[PDB]
Amino acid sequence: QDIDLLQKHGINVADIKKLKSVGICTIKGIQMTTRRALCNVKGLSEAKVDKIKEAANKLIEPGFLTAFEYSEKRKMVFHITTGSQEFDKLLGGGIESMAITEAFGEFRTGKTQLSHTLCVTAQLPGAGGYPGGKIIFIDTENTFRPDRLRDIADRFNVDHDAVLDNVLYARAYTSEHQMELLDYVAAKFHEEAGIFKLLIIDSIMALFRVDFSGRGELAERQQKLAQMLSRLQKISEEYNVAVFVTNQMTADPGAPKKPIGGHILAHASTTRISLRKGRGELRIAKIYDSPEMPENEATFAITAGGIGD
Amino acid sequence: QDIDLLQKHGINVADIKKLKSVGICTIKGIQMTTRRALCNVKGLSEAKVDKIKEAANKLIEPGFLTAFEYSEKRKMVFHITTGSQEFDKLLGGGIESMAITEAFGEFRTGKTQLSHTLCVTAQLPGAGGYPGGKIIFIDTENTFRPDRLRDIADRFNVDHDAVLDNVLYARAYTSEHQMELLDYVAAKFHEEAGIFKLLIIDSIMALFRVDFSGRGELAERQQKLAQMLSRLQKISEEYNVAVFVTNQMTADPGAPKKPIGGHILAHASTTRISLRKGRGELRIAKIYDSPEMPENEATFAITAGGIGD
Amino acid sequence: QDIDLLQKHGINVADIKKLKSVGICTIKGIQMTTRRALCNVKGLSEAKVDKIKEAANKLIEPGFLTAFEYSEKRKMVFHITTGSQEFDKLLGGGIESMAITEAFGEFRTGKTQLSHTLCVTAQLPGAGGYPGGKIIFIDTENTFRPDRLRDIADRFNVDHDAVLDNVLYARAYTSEHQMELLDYVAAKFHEEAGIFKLLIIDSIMALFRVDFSGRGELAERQQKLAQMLSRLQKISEEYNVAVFVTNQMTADPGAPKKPIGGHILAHASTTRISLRKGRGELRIAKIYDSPEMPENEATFAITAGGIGD
DNA sequence: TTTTTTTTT
DNA sequence: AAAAAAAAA
Ligand SMILES: Nc1ncnc2c1ncn2[C@@H]1O[C@H](COP(=O)(O)OP(=O)(O)NP(=O)(O)O)[C@@H](O)[C@H]1O
Ligand SMILES: Nc1ncnc2c1ncn2[C@@H]1O[C@H](COP(=O)(O)OP(=O)(O)NP(=O)(O)O)[C@@H](O)[C@H]1O
Ligand SMILES: Nc1ncnc2c1ncn2[C@@H]1O[C@H](COP(=O)(O)OP(=O)(O)NP(=O)(O)O)[C@@H](O)[C@H]1O
Ligand SMILES: [Ca+2]
Ligand SMILES: [Ca+2]
Ligand SMILES: [Ca+2]
Repeated sequence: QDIDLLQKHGINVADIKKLKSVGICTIKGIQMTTRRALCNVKGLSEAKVDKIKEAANKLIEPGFLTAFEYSEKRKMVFHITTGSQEFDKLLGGGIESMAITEAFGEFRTGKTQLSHTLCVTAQLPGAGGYPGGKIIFIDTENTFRPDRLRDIADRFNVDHDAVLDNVLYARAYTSEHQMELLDYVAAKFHEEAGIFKLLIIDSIMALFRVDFSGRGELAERQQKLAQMLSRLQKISEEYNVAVFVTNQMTADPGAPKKPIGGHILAHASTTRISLRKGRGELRIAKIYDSPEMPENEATFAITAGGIGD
Repeated sequence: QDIDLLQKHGINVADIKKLKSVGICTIKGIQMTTRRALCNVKGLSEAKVDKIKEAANKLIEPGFLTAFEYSEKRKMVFHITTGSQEFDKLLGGGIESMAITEAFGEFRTGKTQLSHTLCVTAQLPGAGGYPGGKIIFIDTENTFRPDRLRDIADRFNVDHDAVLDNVLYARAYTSEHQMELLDYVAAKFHEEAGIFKLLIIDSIMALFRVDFSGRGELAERQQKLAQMLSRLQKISEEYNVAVFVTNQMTADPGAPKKPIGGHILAHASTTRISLRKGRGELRIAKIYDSPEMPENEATFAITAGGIGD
Repeated sequence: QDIDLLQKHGINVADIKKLKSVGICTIKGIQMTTRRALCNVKGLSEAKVDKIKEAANKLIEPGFLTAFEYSEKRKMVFHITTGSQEFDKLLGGGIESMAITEAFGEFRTGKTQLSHTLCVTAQLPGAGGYPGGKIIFIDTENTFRPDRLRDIADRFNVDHDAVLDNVLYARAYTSEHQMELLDYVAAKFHEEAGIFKLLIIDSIMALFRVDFSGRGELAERQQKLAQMLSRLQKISEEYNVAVFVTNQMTADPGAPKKPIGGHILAHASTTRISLRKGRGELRIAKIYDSPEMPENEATFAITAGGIGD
């Protein structure tokens, strides 16, 4: 899986450790970089980069899979449950495995309570043979109270010390620190192959809407957000992990609410779960922009223990 | 149809297998390449390429067809239906057969639901004697859930295993991998003559808007998109297949929405179908830039089963 | 903690006093500024700012803390009590230490009486080993009667002259004077390290709702309020101090009351305490938007001596 | 050719 | 039941 199949196929050793300096560590990682962004890396020409692409092209089929073959090749995908069976039948078993899942709400709709539940119920063996693994959590506002994890872990009856161990944690401080933090994500997914299951970014747009002005720096903002969302799509298919992201809302005095991000974020997201408030601690959850499931509604219970019924 | 009529017309055998190395496999394929791009191929001079163009020019008429002759010669064209009779009377029978058809929407307007329907209703014998054939699908975002094909195939009452067999599938990963994937398309159209009917690119501009910067690399981007769209126009007339492409949108703070691509994509496209959202699961479809049909509107129903009424 | 670790790591002396001119005085302060807002400062290029970010990156771990490590690293946080044990069991021990706490009421609900109590009960050694320290108070309406502090200090039996000494005071006059007053806050937190515990802004939105018009200058107002609230989040984690803010209310003729600020203020606030009036001098306090504590209610007594039972 | 922001009473 | 303004690559 890692880059040593090219040594027996016409590539010497003096560039394998030079390609590993930028972040490329997988054979499919060479399939995902352009030939123009392999020259501006630190010390390679145009004459010797052509013989790397023909070296990698013999290892994977450059052909056309039949749709019957892709049906079995779409059995890598797991479905990570939420904590309530009314929210998983809505989503269709849980969260997808090679995709980006969005969720947005007003202000008290339970976004990080949905995030804090997933830090517990992804370490548990669910349906379909999903084994469970460790969890990357990139917090961005402040909200990673870890004693709330010890409050949800008791209703699933798991040990306290062995549920606070599989959650790796790192806080971003600005918009570019959120982008340079994805390099250590791709390394930790790669050096320990097969024991990571999801990646949670607590809010993508909580730092872009503050580090940029209004109409002046709008075009640089969406051209920097698109470079980040495409990198997350490649990470979620390199190592087959789920991605769950949340974002906030804004008003509309031109005509009520709508999520921020624009058309860049709405297109690059696979599923979007709207969230609003009901009576007491019930919450209503709709479905926006799903490839498979239709638009229905469900109900929550944000109790001590995350999401319930 | 293939290149062996030149052997009896002054061309030896030592270049026929040398022209087949680049991709030229048809007599009309020599009519579509320049005399300047036949020298930079791998091993031919200027003195021996002149005697190939005079060898091919005696086989097809270098004259002027009367418009009465071209009327019968425009009876190769079929029309592939959508799934609703309100959307085919708008388009004028369905999708054109020697052309490029575009469709763009906001984010939930049902673009890949329109694409997933065409993977089923092109294997069915429709009106005008259209027999039905296999389907090339080039996905670019992630969205080729094949179990949705088993959900539309039941409302047309066809067998499940014989509808998952005629869909060949390949995913592009970068912008140049999307261009080098068209070589295997032209070979698979050629080696099995007459059993392919359409080609679907899921999004052209979902990879160009991310692999290029703003005003810096704008001119290289549109000069690489124009090389791809012209290649698709030649493929759609070599083997007489339909081309259906989709693309996304952007805002306009200078003055609402407009499709990306610029003037290169709007000129090289034959028909453009705008798509917006109505109440519930109704959608409204307009017509932009059609050579034949006027500007009208229709209505959809994106149910389990693709497009309905 | 201050910026002298870079002198032994490839940074000369000619920019350390030039970075101190804008406000950057801590090693983590370089972790919180962008690379784009380090060029427009007064005299630095793009070629010499790259070697500052690599100089600071070796000092702190650019890695991933385990959640067991972050549990001990969340023991910096203290909890500043209010004055009644019914309001601290509701909040969960008191006010948070790395967060922004909001409180809103109708007009007589006791917002500045809640603020005037905190100027006294933060100089007292409470539970959990909280030592007590000095207090920054940014008043914005007019309401900092200091003889009310001598009325609450007697029920805690502390000396009068040594409770009027630890309260530094400054009044803002317009919206931008409220923003330029935070520069002297960050300097006074830095030059006397470890003897400041909270920062009180008396009202954020008492000056934004008057210096701006209706729908005309709405977008500039929320784009200037978001620049201020993010700066307060960084201050509250640079030096580990609490932030307590209050704001007012408005009606709703479209359909009763709701707090001003919009979705910018509701998202950037960590905890919100609603306040209403009961019979006599009892007041009722609810909880809006808390990461840890559920929605319950309590009771007050605004007597001579601040908040009681 | 590119790119959406923001509730008041 | 009514009210709009914002630009740089
Ligand atoms: N232990 C708990 N038991 C019950 N409800 C709780 C508990 N902790 C928090 N809540 C509720 O959960 C809600 C807060 O959810 P939260 O995860 O903060 O959503 P949020 O949208 O991220 N808030 P914000 O990030 O500011 O927009 C509030 O209604 C709290 O009252
Ligand atoms: N089985 C189904 N029944 C009914 N509606 C469905 C079904 N599956 C998906 N939908 C709806 O179809 C819409 C999604 O259409 P889609 O094909 O994703 O358009 P799209 O523009 O390609 N989305 P995107 O590519 O991100 O822009 C959503 O409104 C879904 O709720
Ligand atoms: N010495 C005192 N003893 C008891 N109650 C007092 C005393 N001084 C003031 N109050 C009460 O405190 C209340 C005013 O508290 P205050 O914190 O000023 O509310 P407020 O919300 O700030 N008013 P405003 O700023 O205009 O919204 C009134 O009900 C007064 O009667
Ligand atoms: Ca939150
Ligand atoms: Ca799609
Ligand atoms: Ca007051």
